[PDB]
Amino acid sequence: DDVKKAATVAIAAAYNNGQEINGFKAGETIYDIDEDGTITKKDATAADVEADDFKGLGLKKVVTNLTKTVNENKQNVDAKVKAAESEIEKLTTKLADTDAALADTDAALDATTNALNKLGENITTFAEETKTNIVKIDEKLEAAS
Amino acid sequence: DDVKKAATVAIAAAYNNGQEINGFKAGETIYDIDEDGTITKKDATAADVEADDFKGLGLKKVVTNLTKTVNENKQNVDAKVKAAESEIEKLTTKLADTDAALADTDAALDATTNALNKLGENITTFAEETKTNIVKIDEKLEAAS
Amino acid sequence: DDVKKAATVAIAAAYNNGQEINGFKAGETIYDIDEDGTITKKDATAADVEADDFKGLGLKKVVTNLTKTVNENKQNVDAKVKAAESEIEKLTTKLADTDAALADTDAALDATTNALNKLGENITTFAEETKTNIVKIDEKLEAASKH
Ligand SMILES: [Cl-]
Repeated sequence: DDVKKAATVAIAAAYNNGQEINGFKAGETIYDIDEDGTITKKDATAADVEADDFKGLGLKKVVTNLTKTVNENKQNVDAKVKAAESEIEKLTTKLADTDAALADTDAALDATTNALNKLGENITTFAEETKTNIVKIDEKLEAAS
Repeated sequence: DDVKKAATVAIAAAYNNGQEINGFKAGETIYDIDEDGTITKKDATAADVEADDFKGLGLKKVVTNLTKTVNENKQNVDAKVKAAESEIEKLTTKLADTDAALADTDAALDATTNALNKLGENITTFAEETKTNIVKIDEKLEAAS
Repeated sequence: DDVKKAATVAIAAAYNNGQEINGFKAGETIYDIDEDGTITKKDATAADVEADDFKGLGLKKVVTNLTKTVNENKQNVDAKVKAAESEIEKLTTKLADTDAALADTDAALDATTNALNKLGENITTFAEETKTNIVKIDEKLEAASKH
């Protein structure tokens, strides 16, 4: 009967879909359904398993593992980014301390430059007044002879 | 008949696979198939739902949500990395401005050091010529008794 | 018979589940099962395909592609983070070189300030000893005048 065959194909088809969802291993019974509706009862070899889309894991196991990978990869990158941001924060505070110390260096350099200029002007005046006094003395001596 | 039984198992199995793909909720009819091929018509409890791999969501809904998570996690990290890189770009420009200001400080310090050395050489000569002149006058006075 | 119908529904249901796992395309036979258990043999249109959850790809193909996306996105971000960290490492070494050069500038500025102060102290003494000497000579001349 054609109803006997249809029930047989349906069992085999439901069985195979179940293995796609829940997986299979070497030795486990697998059914191959022909275009002619001919059902072949085989046993999954190491080849069938190794060269399967998910290597006999099944859709449920793969999706569960993928969910684990997605979350693990997010935790891992979130912590790498938090590390880099902390390094950036420490470089910012150090660069701010460097700029502050340079501003102090400039203020000290400017006070040193100004003191040098004042000393130079004070020496120039003193040298001019000394020259004038020595010249006056020489003239009093050059006259007294 | 064994064909009656086979059709019944096939319906129950196809129903069960459909729930794995499309999901189930508390109250919804669930079928438990025995190794003996005995089909039990139960009703999904809150336990069956809460302690299910995807909590009755089904493979389609989970994979759809996972695709949403993957893309959302990529947008989120891409923007955190773009933020960190902008902070790095601003630290680079500021450090380059700091090094430039320090190079100017060094040039100004070298000019101050050089002017200080020249001034020191200039007073040494003046001080030497003053000593010579005072000593000559002292001799002119010591002679004139 | 009710067993004839049950076998027919089961075939159609198993066929549909298979399409959800392995996918479909426009033209491919699709079965629509009624609540009444009435099976309708249709042909997937461009609408059925375009407005499907995974657009007829099937669960296997979507999960395989998603695995590719997850790994590609991890490789891509791992390299962007490795790039940023290398930039951070180079900024650290340059900032350390800047701080070292500033410490040298300060030491040189401190030596210049100290040499300026000593010079100012030496000129003051010389200037004081010169006034004393000119003043003594001026007195030796002023006395030698009052005769
Ligand atoms: Cl099925």
